[PDB]
Amino acid sequence: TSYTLNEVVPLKEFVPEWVRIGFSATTGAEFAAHEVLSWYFNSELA
Amino acid sequence: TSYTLNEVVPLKEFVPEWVRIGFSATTGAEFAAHEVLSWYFNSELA
Amino acid sequence: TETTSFSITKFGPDQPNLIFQGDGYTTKERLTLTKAVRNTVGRALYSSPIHIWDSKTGNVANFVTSFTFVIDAPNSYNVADGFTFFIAPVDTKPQTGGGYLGVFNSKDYDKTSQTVAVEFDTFYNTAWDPSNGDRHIGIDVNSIKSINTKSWALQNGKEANVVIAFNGATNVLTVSLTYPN
Amino acid sequence: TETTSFSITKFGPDQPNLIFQGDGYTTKERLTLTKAVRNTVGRALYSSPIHIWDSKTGNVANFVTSFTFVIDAPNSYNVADGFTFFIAPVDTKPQTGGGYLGVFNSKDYDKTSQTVAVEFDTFYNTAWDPSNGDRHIGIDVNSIKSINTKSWALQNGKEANVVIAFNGATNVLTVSLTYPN
Amino acid sequence: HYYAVAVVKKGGSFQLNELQGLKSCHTGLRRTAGWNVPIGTLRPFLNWTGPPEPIEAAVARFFSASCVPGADKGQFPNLCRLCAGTGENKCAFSSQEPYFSYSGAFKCLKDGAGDVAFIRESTVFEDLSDEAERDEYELLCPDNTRKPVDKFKDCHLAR
Amino acid sequence: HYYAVAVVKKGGSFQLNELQGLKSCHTGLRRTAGWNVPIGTLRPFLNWTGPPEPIEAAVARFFSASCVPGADKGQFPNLCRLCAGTGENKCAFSSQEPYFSYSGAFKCLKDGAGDVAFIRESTVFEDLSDEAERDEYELLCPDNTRKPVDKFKDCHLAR
Ligand SMILES: *[C@@H]1O[C@H](CO[C@@H]2O[C@@H](C)[C@@H](O)[C@@H](O)[C@@H]2O)[C@@H](O[C@@H]2O[C@H](CO)[C@@H](O[C@@H]3O[C@H](CO[C@H]4O[C@H](CO)[C@@H](O)[C@H](O)[C@@H]4O[C@@H]4O[C@H](CO)[C@@H](O)[C@H](O)[C@H]4NC(C)=O)[C@@H](O)[C@H](O[C@H]4O[C@H](CO)[C@@H](O)[C@H](O)[C@@H]4O[C@@H]4O[C@H](CO)[C@@H](O[C@@H]5O[C@H](CO)[C@H](O)[C@H](O)[C@H]5O)[C@H](O)[C@H]4NC(C)=O)[C@@H]3O)[C@H](O)[C@H]2NC(C)=O)[C@H](O)[C@H]1NC(C)=O
Ligand SMILES: *[C@@H]1O[C@H](CO[C@@H]2O[C@@H](C)[C@@H](O)[C@@H](O)[C@@H]2O)[C@@H](O[C@@H]2O[C@H](CO)[C@@H](O[C@@H]3O[C@H](CO[C@H]4O[C@H](CO)[C@@H](O)[C@H](O)[C@@H]4O[C@@H]4O[C@H](CO)[C@@H](O)[C@H](O)[C@H]4NC(C)=O)[C@@H](O)[C@H](O[C@H]4O[C@H](CO)[C@@H](O)[C@H](O)[C@@H]4O[C@@H]4O[C@H](CO)[C@@H](O[C@@H]5O[C@H](CO)[C@H](O)[C@H](O)[C@H]5O)[C@H](O)[C@H]4NC(C)=O)[C@@H]3O)[C@H](O)[C@H]2NC(C)=O)[C@H](O)[C@H]1NC(C)=O
Ligand SMILES: [Ca+2]
Ligand SMILES: [Ca+2]
Ligand SMILES: [Mn+2]
Ligand SMILES: [Mn+2]
Repeated sequence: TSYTLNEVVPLKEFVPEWVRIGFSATTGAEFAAHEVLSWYFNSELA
Repeated sequence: TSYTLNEVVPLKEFVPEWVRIGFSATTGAEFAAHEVLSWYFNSELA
Repeated sequence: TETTSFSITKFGPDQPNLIFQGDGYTTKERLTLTKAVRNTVGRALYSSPIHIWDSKTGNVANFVTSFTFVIDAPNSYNVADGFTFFIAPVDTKPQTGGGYLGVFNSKDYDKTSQTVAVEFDTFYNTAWDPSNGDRHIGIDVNSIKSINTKSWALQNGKEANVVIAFNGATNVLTVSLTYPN
Repeated sequence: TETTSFSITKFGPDQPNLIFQGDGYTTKERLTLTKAVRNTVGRALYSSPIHIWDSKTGNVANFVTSFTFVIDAPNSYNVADGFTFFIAPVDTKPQTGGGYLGVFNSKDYDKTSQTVAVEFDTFYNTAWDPSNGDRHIGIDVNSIKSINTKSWALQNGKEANVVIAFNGATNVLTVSLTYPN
Repeated sequence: HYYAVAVVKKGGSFQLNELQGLKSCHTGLRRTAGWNVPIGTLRPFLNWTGPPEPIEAAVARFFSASCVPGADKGQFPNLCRLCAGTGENKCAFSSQEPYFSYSGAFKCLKDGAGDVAFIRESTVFEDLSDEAERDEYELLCPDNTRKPVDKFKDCHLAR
Repeated sequence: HYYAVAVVKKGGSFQLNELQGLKSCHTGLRRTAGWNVPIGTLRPFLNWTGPPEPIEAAVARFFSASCVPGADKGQFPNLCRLCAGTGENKCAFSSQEPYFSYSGAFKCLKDGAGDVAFIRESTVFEDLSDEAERDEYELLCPDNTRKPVDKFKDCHLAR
């Protein structure tokens, strides 16, 4: 099954010109395992 | 005009698994300007 | 055109082309963010900063990302807290733990953060989650209370192939999480 | 498959996705290594380390690089010293200046270096250059005295579009420097 | 005939409700007064999502550490952690586990490993046949009251 | 008639050969005894790759800094650096440049700016008409000998 979202986000207005991209999870007074198996990322600026 | 070279270089044997790649020039008791205008680099490991 | 692209398949035990902060590390061919315990922060963010826009010409970037992550919890009735893909200022570090996914700090919009992220939350929070409990996906941006959140089924333990690509021309990001079927 | 790729067109004044060491910096939309002076070292090497081979499976990598550099000297009869594309251990820093292009330290093979590089030298060195003076291109590997060097015309000041791609299957690198004509 | 009771020590207090977190003493898998009954009035706090998750698994986390003879110390290394069974008799069902069955399970309470021990409302007394110590133990009653051993007729979980 | 000579101060020594690096005093572009001749016997050390590189450009680096009236202080900001011309007369060809022409160029040698001054073997004397100072100057002769002003007949570069 698939779950999807689309939303108009004016990126330029919110996050800097130079940005590092990352994965981050957490655990509070409850938990679960969080693991990443692969990763792709291609970004072109005109 | 073009100038080219081909040589069998067993890379694995010479430089580490993880390597940073770079540009470097110098100047001694004589000189000249060294400048880079662009850069491309795509590396795929099977 | 400026263009950076990387494709990681087996997060080896050494894994140099990334930055691990807080807990997080590689393991059996995999990047681990939190080792199923109480109160720990996990985050890893690739080493080279990428530039999205151009101040010199107000041009935004097109970017796509694809990844198969997994949230396997010991108990299918007590998950926590969340997994999120964030974009933030180069000099970025683990923000408030708990239910903030370690990227934000306030429910309220705090312009300063400069962080737009897509969050897959697995623990309802009265103070800022759609009051109906429902685990969900959402698009965060300088808050924690997203601007859009769509409820979704956990499938605790199954691999999940997701992919998200923003549109520079249309300033629109789309996130799709697909459980192999 | 592991895959990293970057394409830089205008080295902006801030330029984060690189590392500048010694002198070297960006300028008028360009990366500068040495500002035409006496005795200075210049080098810049992209921020993310790439992995070429696999110890886990002795597989080497395929890689291509393309760039238009320029060596414009004040006098077409007194150039120095050289420009070189090197590959070396992550924690790498400016080695001996002068005629070593800041990457090596001995004419003699020093296995420890772990640096294979393609060098475009513009200053003959009796001790280790093909005795006939001739400026040239060469393939360095833990020495300075290449294993192959082919003489070439300077064209002082003209842009130069070069490109080099190694062969993983055939362990063979090829360098071509072409002056637009 | 004999009813079911929740036997505790003395030195601080709590009630059946507060159980979560504590270390328990058991007699053995499915041994009624040391499991079957206990798991019944605990089930509500187990958050046990039913099958195929072993109902043992649920109680395997809820209790910080315990001794449940006959428990897979390979998959649930915690239902056996308190087991006094030095050797291959650790968490054993045989009699080589000093805390196996009624008295043993109760003796698990005696050496301050466990805080609650589910052993028949007869054991403890038969066991500690000395006046003072007999007074040195409490008993959790279904209505969350810590009534004394002598009051087991009331302080009994199930019949 | 008058020959060409290389006029230097006194206080340490060197010869025409060692010129490279020093600061020179000139009279002005193409002024024979302050350029044409000098550039002739210097050419070999100029490494001047011919046209279209200005032969001025070559001597523009070879000399650390100087005063050459009529020199493009915009492209060769160094053939003018020593020029005593305070104001828009810096490196000027007019007489507003105190070191313009013979005496001026020689006076460039007098105020320790230049080390060699190419001014006619007449100037210096006419200039410093005082006994002691007349003895306080040397003259470079083609055969790399530092013969005195009085010996200019021999110590002359070209005729
Ligand atoms: C069996 O199942 C049940 C039921 O499960 C639930 O339902 C299922 C369907 C699932 O959805 C499951 O997720 C549900 O839990 C389990 O019972 C539940 O167990 C959870 C987990 O513990 C409880 O949730 C916790 O609640 C705590 C207390 O909440 C109250 O106090 C808060 C302030 O302290 C306040 O914010 C809350 O709103 C609430 O206050 C009021 O409560 C009343 C009554 O409920 C309401 O009427 C009011 O509306 C409400 N507000 C007001 C204004 O009146 C939370 O503390 C706890 O939060 C922590 O964990 C979650 C993630 O798990 C994070 O989101 C939080 O950020 C936080 O993380 C970190 O937690 C630790 C521990 O507190 C903190 O560290 C310590 O903090 C101390 C504070 O003094 C010290 O400072 C100490 O030094 C320090 O180390 C961190 O600081 C903190 N980090 C941050 C950034 O905050 C969590 O939300 C459920 O409440 C509970 N159900 C009920 C009805 O109680 C049962 O556990 C489960 N397991 C078992 C084995 O049986
Ligand atoms: C006008 O044109 C002419 C002709 O140009 C030449 O031809 C054209 C076609 C072009 O190819 C052009 O490139 C040619 O130059 C120019 O004249 C030439 O000018 C150059 C530039 O100065 C001279 O080359 C220099 O030679 C120096 C001296 O060489 C002798 O000593 C060396 C040891 O000290 C030794 O290694 C040499 O082999 C040589 O020794 C013997 O010499 C005799 C006679 O020549 C031979 O028969 C023997 O075979 C030979 N060996 C033996 C065993 O006998 C070099 O020092 C100098 O090297 C520096 O620069 C080059 C790059 O330009 C680098 O490769 C070197 O690494 C080195 O770089 C750094 O240099 C500085 C300055 O020395 C050092 O710093 C200082 O070092 C001091 C040493 O005590 C102090 O320690 C001080 O504190 C410190 O700061 C650095 O340490 C050093 N770095 C390193 C890593 O070493 C260079 O090679 C030509 O020799 C000269 N032609 C002739 C015939 O003399 C003319 O300049 C030009 N311009 C003008 C304005 O007219
Ligand atoms: Ca949440
Ligand atoms: Ca060289
Ligand atoms: Mn949320
Ligand atoms: Mn060479």
